Amino acid sequence: MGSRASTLLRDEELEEIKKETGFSHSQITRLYSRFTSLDKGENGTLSREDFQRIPELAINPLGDRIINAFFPEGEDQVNFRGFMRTLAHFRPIEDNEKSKDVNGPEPLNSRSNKLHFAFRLYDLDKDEKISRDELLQVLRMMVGVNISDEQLGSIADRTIQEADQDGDSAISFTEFVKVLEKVDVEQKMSIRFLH
Amino acid sequence: VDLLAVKKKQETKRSINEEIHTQFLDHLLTGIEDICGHYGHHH
Ligand SMILES: [Ca+2]
Ligand SMILES: [Ca+2]
Repeated sequence: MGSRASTLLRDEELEEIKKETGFSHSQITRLYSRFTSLDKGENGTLSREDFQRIPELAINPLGDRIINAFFPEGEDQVNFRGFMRTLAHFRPIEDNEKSKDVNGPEPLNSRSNKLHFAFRLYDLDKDEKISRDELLQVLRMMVGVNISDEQLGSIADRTIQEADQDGDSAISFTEFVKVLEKVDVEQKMSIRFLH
Repeated sequence: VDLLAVKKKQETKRSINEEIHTQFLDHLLTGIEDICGHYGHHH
């Protein structure tokens, strides 16, 4: 019955997602069985009502990230295909790492993929870029923690108005790409917490 | 002190994309990984 529950990412939940983007052993295959099992008992795809079964989405301030991380606003179920494409999209760069000949360069977590990823997360309306209603919903939930109301309203309007590089009063791929030329965030998209 | 100031193009002013992308990439990365799973009560 009821209990303290209180989940936690122990070396088991970490090692699992870690090998998902770190490797591809069975440690994750099993993790997909329980996760995908949340399908009320389907065991094939996952819908919004299933992700909430985890204490992360039900406690996330935006979660528009997890929601669009498994599938955009058009499908009602994410198959095992994206299950591993999303949780693994955090693989550390190892092909374009200055080298030009590894041994297994697969398309995943690449530059163009980095934008496509952070994009799906902020791409709630699918306008092809982060609109102001989307960017603001997050930007505000990320600074509202200590920003007044009229202060946030003016910090959000100037934020999307000053970064507006495509001039679409929206962003996702352009000033983001221009920003990577200053910071290799592509490798940052990797969980480790080791050193 | 030694040196001077207002010399060649110094550092650029803060950027909205940097501050927001830094906290967003950090919150969104650890925010979607905290999911993992391994807790299906199967009740
Ligand atoms: Ca959008
Ligand atoms: Ca723009």
